[PDB]
Order: sequence, then structure tokens, then C-alpha cells
Amino acid sequence: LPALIDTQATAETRALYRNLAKLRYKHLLFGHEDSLAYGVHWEGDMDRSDVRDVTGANPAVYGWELGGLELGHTANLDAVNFEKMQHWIKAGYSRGGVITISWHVFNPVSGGNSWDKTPAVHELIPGGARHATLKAYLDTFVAFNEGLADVDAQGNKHYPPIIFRPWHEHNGDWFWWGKGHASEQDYIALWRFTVHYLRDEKKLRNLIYAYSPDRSRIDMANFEAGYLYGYPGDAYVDIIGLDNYWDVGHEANTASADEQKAALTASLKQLVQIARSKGKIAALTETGNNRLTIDNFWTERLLGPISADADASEIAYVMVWRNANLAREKSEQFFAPFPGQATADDFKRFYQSEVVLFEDELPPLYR
Ligand code: NA
Repeated sequence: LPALIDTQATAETRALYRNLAKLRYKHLLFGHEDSLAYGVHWEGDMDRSDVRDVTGANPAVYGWELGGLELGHTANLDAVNFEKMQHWIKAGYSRGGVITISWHVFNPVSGGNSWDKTPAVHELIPGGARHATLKAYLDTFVAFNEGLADVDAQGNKHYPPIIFRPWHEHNGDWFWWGKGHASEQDYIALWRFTVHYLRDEKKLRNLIYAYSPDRSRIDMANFEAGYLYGYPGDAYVDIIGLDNYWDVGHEANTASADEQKAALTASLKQLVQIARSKGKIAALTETGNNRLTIDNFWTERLLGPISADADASEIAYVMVWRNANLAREKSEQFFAPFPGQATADDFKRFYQSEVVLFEDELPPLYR
């Protein structure tokens, strides 16, 4: 009964959304960013994942990142080759996996990255002096998406559905499209234009749109109001997402473990209630414990709190961030384990949960 904002979405896109709406009550899809691109201790293999090396299974949800595409770069801001990315997207989809894409858009005013807070939203929205630049930027995704398509013998074009998750964590002040650097109304204009341009002007039919505030900058005593800062409206959102690294052991969080667990549960309960009220689907779109320093993280700090409340449990999926290559990037940053990593066995047991679905355990999501 949730319905997509694209009333003409492709059969497979409509099927995915319907199937997520059904599965969410008893299951949780596991996801990982850049899962096929590299791991902490490897890069180059065209069919490998840290997640699979540990569990024997690929993640159910594959996250990818477009930052730099808009500048005509051959690889994204983390040096992930766009052609390989298209290959990996098609591969994952072919196996029945789910595809989600975020976009750390470079600052069009300063030339800095997303974390350069130089204001720019006002320039990019309709009527702004750099509106043509926004169009140019979005066009690069249109072309990327075309690259994902297969054409059958009859000339019908087939695309992987994509959970497109733009302009994320906009309630934070760390991105140029964020609170403090863009007016709320201008942010809403940017979101609405993104939807109109992709869905209506360019006629992309394979997108599911995900909205994703950061939990750390939401007041738990006024959760809904915080969550809905810069919310563009029900006609522009399909997935009621949330990025929450805070309640899963962030080093700056002085709350006790028990208090954090309770907050994670409460955040997800409220997230679910919001999605239910709007006829949408909720998801924990980014989370994780950087460097996986927390014993039994998977069962105790993630699965446990998700499962501790009936409402909280109705999220459809959870994605953890990337496993940065140590040799290349020069320091440790990772959110899934790899063989030998402390939390690897707990992660296997997490996988073995009937609740948690990896790629190998998915029903047919696309019919
Ligand atoms: Na499982």
C-alpha cells in the first residue's frame, strides 16, 4: 500500500518498493557501501567483498557514491572508477541485490568538495545564477543511469531500480547544502527541483527517492520536528531514511551503552511512526562503528536494539559505510569486518539471524 512518488515507475522499481513494504515486518536487509570496489586489505578484484570474505554472502543492499561524476571525472571522490561501478551495479542487481546511490556533490561556487561550506544552494535552484550548472550536474547522472540499461531484442530498455539518496544529512552543518549554509526553503527548492528534473523533465522511471537526516542533530525530545527540518513533502520522498552513527558508539557520545542502545531503538521507533503516518517505508540508511572497536557490535549494538521494539523493527534495511583501503588511504576507516577483524564472528552470527537478510537469502524482490 505504500506507493511511489513516480506513478509510472518501472515494473521492477514498483516491485522492489512493494516487496520492501512486505518484508520489513519480519526482516532486515543488510547493506554495505562500496562493497565490491575494495576492502581494507585489498583492491582490484572485480568480484570480491570484505562482507562476503567473512560470511560467504554479499550484502543485500549495495551502496555507491557519485561525487565527482558531475565534474566529468572518470572516478569518484574515493577513486572508484565509474565504469567499474556500473559493472558492479549491474552485477549486484543481476543477483537480486538492491542498489542505493548517494552523492557528495562538489561545491559549485568554490570548487571545494561537499565539506566546503561555501554557500551555493541559492545559486543552484531555479532562478539562481548557476541553475544551468545544477542541470548540467544532474545530466551527468542521467547519462550514468543510461549506462546501466540493457536493451532487449525488441528494443525495450531495462534498468536496475535505484534508491537515490541525494542531499543527505541536510540538518547537519557539515555539507554546503546543510543547515547554516542554505536556507530551509532553498533546500526544499533544491530537492523538489531534483525530483522534477529527473522524474518529469528527463523521464527517469527507475528511481526511488530517499530522504536522510542525521540523527546526531535531532533533539530526541522533539524528534519529529527535528526530522522534518527541510522536509520537501510526501510527493517528493519514498523512503524515510536516517543516518545514525551517534547511538552506535560514537566516541564523542558520553551516554552509556545502555542509554545509546535505548536511543537507537527510540530513534527507529519514531522513524517508523513517521513513515507509517506518511505511507512510506523507513530505513537506517547509514550507520556503523568506525574500525569496529566495539565487542559484539552487530548483535549487541545493532540487531538487538532494532529488534527490541515492534515499531523499531519495521525498518526495511540498514547500511553500514565503506571499508576504506588502508594501503591507499593511509589510515584505518571501516564499518564492516574482514577476515581476522575482532567482530568477524559476531558478524557471522548476525548474518545467521533469521531476521537479517544478505543477498543470498533475498526473496525475488523484482517481481
Ligand atoms: Na540471515
